[PDB]
Amino acid sequence: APPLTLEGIKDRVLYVLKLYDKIDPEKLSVNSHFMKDLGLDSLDQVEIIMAMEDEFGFEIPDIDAEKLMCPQEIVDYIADKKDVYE
Amino acid sequence: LTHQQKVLRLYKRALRHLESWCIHRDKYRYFACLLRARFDEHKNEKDMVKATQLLREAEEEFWHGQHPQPYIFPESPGGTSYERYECYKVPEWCLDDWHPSEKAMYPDYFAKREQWKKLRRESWEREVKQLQEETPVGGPRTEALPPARKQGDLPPLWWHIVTRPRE
Amino acid sequence: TPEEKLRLQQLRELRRRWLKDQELSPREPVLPPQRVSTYRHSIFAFTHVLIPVWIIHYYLKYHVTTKPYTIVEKKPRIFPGDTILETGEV
Amino acid sequence: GGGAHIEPRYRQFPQLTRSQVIQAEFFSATMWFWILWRFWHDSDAVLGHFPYPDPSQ
Amino acid sequence: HAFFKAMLFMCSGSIIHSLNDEQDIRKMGGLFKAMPFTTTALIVGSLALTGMPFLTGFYSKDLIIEAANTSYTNAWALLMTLIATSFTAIYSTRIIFFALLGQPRFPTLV
Amino acid sequence: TTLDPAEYDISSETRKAQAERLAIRSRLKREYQLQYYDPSRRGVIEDPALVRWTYARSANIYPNFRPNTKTSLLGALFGIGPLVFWYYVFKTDRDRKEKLIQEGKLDRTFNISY
Amino acid sequence: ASHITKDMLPGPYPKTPEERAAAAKKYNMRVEDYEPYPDDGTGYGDYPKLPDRSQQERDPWYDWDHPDLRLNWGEPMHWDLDMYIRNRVDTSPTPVNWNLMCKHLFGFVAFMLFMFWVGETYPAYQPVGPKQYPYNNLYLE
Amino acid sequence: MLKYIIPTIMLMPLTWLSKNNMIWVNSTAHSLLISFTSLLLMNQFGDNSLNFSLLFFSDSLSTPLLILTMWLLPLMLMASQHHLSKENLTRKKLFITMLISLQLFLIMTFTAMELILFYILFEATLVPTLIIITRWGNQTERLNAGLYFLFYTLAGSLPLLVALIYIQNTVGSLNFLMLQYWVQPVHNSWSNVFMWLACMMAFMVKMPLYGLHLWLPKAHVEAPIAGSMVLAAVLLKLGGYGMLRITLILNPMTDFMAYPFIMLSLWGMIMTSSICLRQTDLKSLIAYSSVSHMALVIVAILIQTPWSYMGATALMIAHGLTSSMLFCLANSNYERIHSRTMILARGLQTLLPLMATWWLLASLTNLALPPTINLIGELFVVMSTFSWSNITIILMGVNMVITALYSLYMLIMTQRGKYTYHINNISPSFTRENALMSLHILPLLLLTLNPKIILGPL
Amino acid sequence: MELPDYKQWKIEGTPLETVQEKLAARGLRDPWGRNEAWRYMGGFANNVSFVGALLKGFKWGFAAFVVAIGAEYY
Repeated sequence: APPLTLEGIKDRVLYVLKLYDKIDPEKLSVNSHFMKDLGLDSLDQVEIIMAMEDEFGFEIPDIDAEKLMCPQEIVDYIADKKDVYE
Repeated sequence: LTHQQKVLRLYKRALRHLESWCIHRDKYRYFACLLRARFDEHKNEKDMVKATQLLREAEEEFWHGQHPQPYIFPESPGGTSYERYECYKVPEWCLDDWHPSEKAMYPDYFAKREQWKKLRRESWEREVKQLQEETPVGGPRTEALPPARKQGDLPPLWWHIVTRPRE
Repeated sequence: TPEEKLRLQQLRELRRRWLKDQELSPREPVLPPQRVSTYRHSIFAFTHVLIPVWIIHYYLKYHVTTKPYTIVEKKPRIFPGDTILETGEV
Repeated sequence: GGGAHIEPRYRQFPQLTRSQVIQAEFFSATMWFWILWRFWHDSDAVLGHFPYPDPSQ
Repeated sequence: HAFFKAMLFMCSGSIIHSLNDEQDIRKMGGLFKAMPFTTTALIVGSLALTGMPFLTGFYSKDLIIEAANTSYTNAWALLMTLIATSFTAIYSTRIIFFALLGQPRFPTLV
Repeated sequence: TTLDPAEYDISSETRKAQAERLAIRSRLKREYQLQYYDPSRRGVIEDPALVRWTYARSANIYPNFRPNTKTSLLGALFGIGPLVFWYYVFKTDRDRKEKLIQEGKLDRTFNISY
Repeated sequence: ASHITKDMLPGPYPKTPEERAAAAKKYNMRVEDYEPYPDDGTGYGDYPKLPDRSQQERDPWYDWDHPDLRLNWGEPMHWDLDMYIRNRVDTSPTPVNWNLMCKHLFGFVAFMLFMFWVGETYPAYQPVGPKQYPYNNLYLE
Repeated sequence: MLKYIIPTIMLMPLTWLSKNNMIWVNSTAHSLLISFTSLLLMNQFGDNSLNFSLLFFSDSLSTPLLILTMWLLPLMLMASQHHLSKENLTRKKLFITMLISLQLFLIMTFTAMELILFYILFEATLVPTLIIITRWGNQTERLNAGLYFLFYTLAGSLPLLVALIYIQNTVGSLNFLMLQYWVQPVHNSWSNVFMWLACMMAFMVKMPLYGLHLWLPKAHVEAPIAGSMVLAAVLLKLGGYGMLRITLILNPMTDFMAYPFIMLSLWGMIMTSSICLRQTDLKSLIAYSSVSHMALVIVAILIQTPWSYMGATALMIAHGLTSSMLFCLANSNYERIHSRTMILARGLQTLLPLMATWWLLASLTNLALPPTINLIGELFVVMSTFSWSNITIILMGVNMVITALYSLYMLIMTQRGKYTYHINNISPSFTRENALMSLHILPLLLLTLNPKIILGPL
Repeated sequence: MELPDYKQWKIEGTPLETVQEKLAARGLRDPWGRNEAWRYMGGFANNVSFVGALLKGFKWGFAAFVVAIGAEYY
């Protein structure tokens, strides 16, 4: 019964950037590409969505790792999975 | 499955099976870097058996004590109410035979139906022409060129392009 | 990954483009078409229960005198003694 | 959707409708009044006991 | 007994729709997160399921375990029935201690 | 308990040139998707993995068959096997049951059925 | 209607590399652990050269399976090995056999020795002498 | 039959006499009109007995069984028209005439007044069935199956003639079943084994034992246009009932050697239904259901003493209506997907919603849900062979267990989805597809109100 | 709409978050602690109690229990 729009997904992804103490509110909004300050190998590829593992966290399969480098490419196909915006 | 992402698929579940074992919220969170501390022991070294003993002894203490009926994220391969939306199930393109006075309803949806089929009915002069060229003989996975060099139409058209929405 | 940068930006121009077409209510496109066309609690309630009790009684009083066994009622389970008799007890 | 009479939240504790709590507190009173006949008056075992019937000779 | 769980399924049926799905004893929180009425209905039937201090089936439960008082039983039967009554108590506070006690932990958009 | 089921093992570098077994199934899938997408099909694809699954199970067992073994002559322990045993039971009843029925009585007065 | 490589033949040593695959791509170049040698137990008419049996087994459980249809719903092209027991049979559990389930009922098997006794409430034990004497003593007086 | 044969032969110079495509509507019109006349003089009374006219009828007095034989020619013409309408009218006139020519001999059979009139009409079939098997099938293994249908039925039935002619000149004459008042008993000898055995074995070849059932999943698997003689071949199997006419009398006292027919057909019952749960051909799935709970009557006839004839008669026309419709459920849903492989027809129950009820109310008659004609039949057989020996509740109970898991396995294979393929399968189960699927359950649950019509003498 | 604007939580109470103080001899240190402390703080320290929760405070525990008793009583 509750609908959703696309202005909420832009904030929550952006908020958990600020919720992490490793990342300042001085990085770019949609595309810092993770490598800008992403480190190192492990724990900068799966830990970066380990906060959304609790929040959104619909089991997030093995393909979701290397697509998630582009931080806008995360925002792309969450709308495809959960039957979202128009 | 490369050795680079061999630990990573084990790293996602090492914390995931842990949170089904806690009772508080901070009990998991106080153990966060504590679980990371054993994982941060071998940081940067070789790729041989020198470092495979991180993994060759990770069978014990991970499979030993592995998730006594863990959390399952109910919309998943397993878990309850995962594939449940099936009484509707969206039978797309069941609209062939009607014997109308049943095609009276939705006059605009049936108007828009015949419009989209031109991409479906006419793309084989273009998409199948390069499909014998872009695929050399029998190569691996059959995605096309991702714009198809002028207009990707689609190749997956339209069964993956207009597929079933969930509700 | 450099490959799917060109991919999946046109997929939203195909999937959500169809899903743009999919949400469809212009001018309420159910026609239906043709045709036309609390307090009571009076005719809804009286039609339901009151009529069969007239029916089902009629196959009951006209039935005990026909079948050589009616309903097979038990005894009165009395302690003392009065009722329709006369017998008394201490 | 159609009516947003109970709004979604971001963990700010959406409250009650200020009438549900009246029916809520009414049915804790009806059961702890109903402890009346649990004590007053009903004991553990109203039977009477035997005073160790040893002298049977 | 027929008045117990058709209440109690339906009592918790308001909860599963309230988070829209989890039906897990994990990831719940405490009792009063704008849940005044049904938590009051939970603490009646789960107190009935403790073993009836003065509640509904006290005239069914107590009169049978004290009908097995004087009996020619297995003598391992009373060592199996009356021990099971103690296990019925930790049924009660378990759903209290995970769904009706703790700090609110579950994914957001309440 | 049925079974182990061997969910992790070793590699690297036991026969590293084993790859492009996916090239078989990618060839099939490129054959299938090009077959499956078309504007006018109106009907199933043959897919003879089913055809070789029925016809090698329905027929082609008796033209295969030779009685060269004794594990196909094992069937006398399975075909005529239990059928011997059911005869042994049923003639011990209806004979021990019979003598008690004639010599002496066992049933009561109200046994009209039967 | 396909007649060439319709099914198997009396194998399984009729130049096995020619079978998989002329068609029926069970093996790639007859070294794939599914070359049509597996006539396990000759003399049975069941499973000839047969792009078929004793191949790895126990259960296409239809999990994530993201290539495409892959598993059991969505129908990949040529992967049928043995079926009709595999649309209802799954994978490995946690521990292993340690058959404690028969040991679970063994607790009452020891308490079948408690079925020999009685459960009289009044009095207790008094199991060492003949003072117990279950039934009555003398007559009227 | 005064004249039931005489109107139903007059159906035959009506078909070729007609015009063009009117030949379907002209035949089905008049063929329904016999169903009043079939009921009309029959079902009379009733206490010892109705000898009917002459040497041509004993009216099928205590075993009705014949009204069901007359539904079918106006049931199969509406079924056969699905894939027949590509041939010539000169052969379309043929396939209606031999089908009537099969109903002609069945009408003088089941009544037959004799035992030697029975045999020559018991064998007067198998010529018009074989024409429907060999011509008008699908791809091959028709022709060997055309020969397996012979040479079991015909190898067994020739030692009837050696024994029936032997009786005709031994004790009076067999010509009447009512000159069978004088019957000498048949004791234990070494020639009287074979007199019993040759007279019995030709009936076993049609209603099968566990052995010699090898022709039954041959003719039914490879089968005409839409079950068109397969509906007939299920009646013809239960039209080998005549063991009820013979063995009640005419060697009455040989139960001494019933035991190799009991144990073979009582253990075979628990196995030949168990051997079908791994079938992959859908029409061969039903073809073994027809083996199992038909062979329950073979342990219900040889065990005498009714409360079994209460049930053994009700089981002959229990799946006379059930197993007919299951073939009609599979003669449909093959016109749309051109395979009988049960794997392939998935993705269903969304596409054709109206026929979901036709699956279930078929398969709810094998579960058999006691107020039907089915568990009034089995529960007289169960309460009969209990009184033979108590141990027979075990095998017959596990018979009830496995067929519960067996019938649902055909239902539940259609409750799946996503269909993966199939630009075809559009046709939303047209008016004919539900009409010939009806008139099966509409008499099947109707007769459960007063099923005193379905009973022996008894 | 945008209710979780940052610099809002900023750990001040939530005694669960003194466990990050406990690892000062260990050290991780900074990232991150504001996830589990989303709704740990706020007015969410209500956190219903011991047997008084199933008593519901023993609120009407003897309310009309003594108020009814009693008159007449002669």
